[PDB]
Amino acid sequence: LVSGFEATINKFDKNFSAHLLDLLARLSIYSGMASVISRLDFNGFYTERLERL
Amino acid sequence: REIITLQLGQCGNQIGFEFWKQLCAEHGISPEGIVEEFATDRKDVFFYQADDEHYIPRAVLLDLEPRVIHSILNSPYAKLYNPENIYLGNNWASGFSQGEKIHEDIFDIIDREADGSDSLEGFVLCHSIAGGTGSGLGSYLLERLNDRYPKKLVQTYSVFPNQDEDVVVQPYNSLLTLKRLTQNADCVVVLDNTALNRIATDRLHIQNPSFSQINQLVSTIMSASTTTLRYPGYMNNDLIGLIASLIPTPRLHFLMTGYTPLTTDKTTVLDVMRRLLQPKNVMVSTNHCYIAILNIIQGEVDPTQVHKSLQRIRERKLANFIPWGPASIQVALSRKSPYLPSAHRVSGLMMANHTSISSLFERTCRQYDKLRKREAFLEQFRKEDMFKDNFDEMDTSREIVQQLIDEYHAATRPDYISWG
Amino acid sequence: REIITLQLGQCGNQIGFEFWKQLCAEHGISPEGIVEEFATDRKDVFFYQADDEHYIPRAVLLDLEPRVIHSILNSPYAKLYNPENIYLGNNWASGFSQGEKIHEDIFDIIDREADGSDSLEGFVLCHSIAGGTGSGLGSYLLERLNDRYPKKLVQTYSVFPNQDEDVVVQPYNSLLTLKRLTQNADCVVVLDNTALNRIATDRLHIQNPSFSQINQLVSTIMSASTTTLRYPGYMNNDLIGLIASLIPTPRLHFLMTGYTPLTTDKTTVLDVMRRLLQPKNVMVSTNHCYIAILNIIQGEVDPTQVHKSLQRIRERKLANFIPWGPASIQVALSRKSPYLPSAHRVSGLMMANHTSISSLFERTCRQYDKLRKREAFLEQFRKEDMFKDNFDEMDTSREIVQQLIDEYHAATRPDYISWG
Amino acid sequence: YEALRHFLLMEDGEFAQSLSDLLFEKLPGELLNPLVLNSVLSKALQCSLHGDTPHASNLSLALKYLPEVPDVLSCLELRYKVDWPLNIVITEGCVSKYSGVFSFLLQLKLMMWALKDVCFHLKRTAMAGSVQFRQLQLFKHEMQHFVKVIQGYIANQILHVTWCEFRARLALEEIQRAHAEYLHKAVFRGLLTEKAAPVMNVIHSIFSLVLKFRSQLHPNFALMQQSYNTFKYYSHFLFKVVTKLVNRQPHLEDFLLRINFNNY
Repeated sequence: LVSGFEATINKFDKNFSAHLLDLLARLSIYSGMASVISRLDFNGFYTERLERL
Repeated sequence: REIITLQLGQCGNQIGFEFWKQLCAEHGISPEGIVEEFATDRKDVFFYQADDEHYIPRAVLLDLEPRVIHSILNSPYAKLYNPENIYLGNNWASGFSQGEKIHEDIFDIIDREADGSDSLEGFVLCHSIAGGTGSGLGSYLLERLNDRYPKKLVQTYSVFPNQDEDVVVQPYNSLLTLKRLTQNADCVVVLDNTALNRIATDRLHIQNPSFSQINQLVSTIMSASTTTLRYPGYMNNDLIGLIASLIPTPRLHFLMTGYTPLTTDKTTVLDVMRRLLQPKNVMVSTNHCYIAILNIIQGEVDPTQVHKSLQRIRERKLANFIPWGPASIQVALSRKSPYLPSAHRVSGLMMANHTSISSLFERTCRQYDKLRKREAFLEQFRKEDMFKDNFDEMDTSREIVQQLIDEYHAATRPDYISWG
Repeated sequence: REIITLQLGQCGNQIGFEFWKQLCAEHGISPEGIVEEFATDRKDVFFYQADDEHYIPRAVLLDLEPRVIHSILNSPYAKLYNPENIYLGNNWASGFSQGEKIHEDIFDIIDREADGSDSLEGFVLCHSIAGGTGSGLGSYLLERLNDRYPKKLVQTYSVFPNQDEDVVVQPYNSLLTLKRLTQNADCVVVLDNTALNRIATDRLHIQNPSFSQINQLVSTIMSASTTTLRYPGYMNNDLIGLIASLIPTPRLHFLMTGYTPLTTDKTTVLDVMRRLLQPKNVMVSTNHCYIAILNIIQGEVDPTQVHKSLQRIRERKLANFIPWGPASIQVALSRKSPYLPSAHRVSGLMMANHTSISSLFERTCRQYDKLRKREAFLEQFRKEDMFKDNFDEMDTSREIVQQLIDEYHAATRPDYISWG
Repeated sequence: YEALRHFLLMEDGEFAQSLSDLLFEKLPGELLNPLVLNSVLSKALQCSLHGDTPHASNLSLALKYLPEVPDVLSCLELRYKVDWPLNIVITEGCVSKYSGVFSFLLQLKLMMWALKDVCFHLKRTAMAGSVQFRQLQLFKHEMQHFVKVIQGYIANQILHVTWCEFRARLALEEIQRAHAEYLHKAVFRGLLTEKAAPVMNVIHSIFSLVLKFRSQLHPNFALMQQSYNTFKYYSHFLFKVVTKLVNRQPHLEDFLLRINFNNY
């Protein structure tokens, strides 16, 4: 639960973080208005960390 | 689904008595259980549809040196709940050993009510930490419940033992009970006795009947927390959904209590949100940061109000954040209950996972460390000696609570790929 | 932005009480704080939108030998403001030492209200110079405020200690307090007790209740000065903009008070401008020349009237000029307040930096020099001896006020590339 | 009308003290995405407590050029979209000129922001009583005073006189021409005309010296004293040029009085 678990989990985590960043980024260009992204990540981390324009 | 509520000890039977009386007044039932004509609801969460047209709650009645439980006996709310399972102190070791020798038939009592309901969601324990009567027996029964049924939830409504207090074995008892709470529970709801005492001596000018008024507070909080289960919503009509967001990991499962009116004896969502976020409308009184907050509101709520209120809460930043992730205050809306008094028409409560409770834990640990270093405050209790002649359980509990404090401080960090 | 008002001493709590009552009557609130139906405004400058639908002002209540503060307690305006921070004479040394030993929790009171508001613009101190109760504690708290927070503004509404007066240590107390005022304040608003006494004995025929009527005057002036902040204009919706033009340098920060009706118990801007410029509609009574004047008017003002009035003020030359630069009387227009009595519909007030206050300073310096040369009027106060056995603070304050007088006279010169 | 007076010409308070103040933290390498300037107006209207009205809805704050050049230049227009049955009265060619005069007023706030910067940078030193403290703040005060008297001039013309008119002309073809004259007086009394171009030309020179005075903050005192004296010579010339352009106004009679008052 620490070693093979970590190996299976981290590829899921990489894919989920990828699949989360591109959605919040592709919604952040569209401008509630920008409240949709703003509520989904209240922290503002993975909200758009790979800014576009 | 359905919740079976367990009450034990004099303080635990006191808070269960006031909670059952509160839900009796709340729902459309007499103290006998006679149906009313005004009752989107549910009456099958704490109540069995029982077999004399009284919605008899599934409650386990446990007594240990009964004084106030006798007063519970000759009462009009003894016609509401009595499935006739009453079966017989000032120490954790005494209550633990007494619970140990008779675990069989009280487990049969648990089995009877477990067979009683069709479905089950969790076990809510009316418990008092280092209350003497509740202590020891509560920790032992917690071990019995979590070992015997690994598929259900265990909830423990707990007080923090500071009542401006004589008992000097109380840090040892609270430390052993806290070891059981960290290891044998899925979630723990903790309150401070001193915080509720300060709030009660604030809102009124009462000094002597503090116990009964604190009972009113915890019963109102317990009704408010399960309103979303008792009244059908969209989420947290099961316990595990409300339990899920606040608890990020099996070690941090201790939840702060908030409720934005301290009053029941005009208003909007926006004002009660900003009124909730202060630590002096919290009923539990370096960098200290919440892991996750969840608030549930009940009233005549305009749906745009929660939206712009959460806007204001964001750009003001009046809540303490989580470094390692997003886990924030979540707006939940619930139905206003029938036959509740019409003050604070928009009323909300919050449950939150905060690292500030680590301070209270290490304070009690410091008290234990002081009395343990002095070695004059074990008092040589005979059950404490016979239970453990080497007293290594105190060392194990100290290690577990130290790991707990370290994991708290590690969750405080921006890295929680560093553990404890 | 938001102003947190501090009141201390019996005279300071008196003027704060009348000012809060004046703003309660002015804005649409009850003495409890109940909202009215008639209220371009703002109610967030002195008022917090507080949490029982009363716009409770952020006021620090300080008491030292309370007599009139007890009367403030049993009052209908004690339901307007009481955040419950009241915490406990005839000398500067006694009030200074008493403020010194308890600076911690009163600084926590300051910290509580500083955390209370979202934004902050300045600290307005209700203060009386050599008032005994206000004295010493006010100077010490001025040191605490300016040292602890260097990013905000400090304002001190001050009286000049001449009430046709027995206290002979009063020049020493006023000299030490004036040292603190010159060194530990960003701006000081000074009034003369004898000037307001003359105006009060003029407009009525009162001799005994002079204190309360003077309180009416200073409260009206304090409301009039912050009308442009409380009602949204275009400039001086922050304190520092009004503070900026009158103060050319950190040593000359003492402002004269003017207000063109002495009456509230037809009119144009042109007449009230020429009526304002005389030194006997000034409520503070060689070449003496203003550094900078600023006037604010409130009423039914035709916008051409201020234009040709300022034309007349130029070619008449009825104002005292500044040699080293341009810094002149500036016309500001503000909104007429709701629920103010309809006398003098066009009403203006002025704040001005004048070198004539150097005369009052050197008069009090001459009184101090007389009593200091005689060496019979220290009275051997024990707190004065224990605070400074050598009494070198009196010499340092004398040096600072002498440098102040020299800088005043140097600003009077056409060269202010010659300093003091 | 009384809404655009509050926002597009700024009569709402701690709105001008909030919108420009939040924008000017970026100035440029920032204020390029329309995702922070598109959101800051919605945060300013909450911070004024006269906002969130449905007439402060459809307020679009957008640029027409991307600046790749603080900076006193501005290319930002605050707009409003008029609905259908009032579009026959107010057209959306008038609102563009409201944005046009807005741009100069916003550039004016940029001066009292950079002067606020250098007044705040010196404020943390004081307590302090050095020669270098008092005699440096002496330079600052005259420079801020210049802006506050020319701001008082704008704060007379575009807000007090021209608001008293076009309320004496609303007390259907006439309404369009009434509005078109209300607009026409604002650029004429504002001295943004090509007629008053030489009196406007010196204001930019003063503004460049203010930005350089903010740039410095000590051994370089003499540089700042030199800049202050060059500023004072330029003001001494402006006082005569404004007087010469009265031979060429009623509204200009304020400005020579505003800029110097009893000094030749």
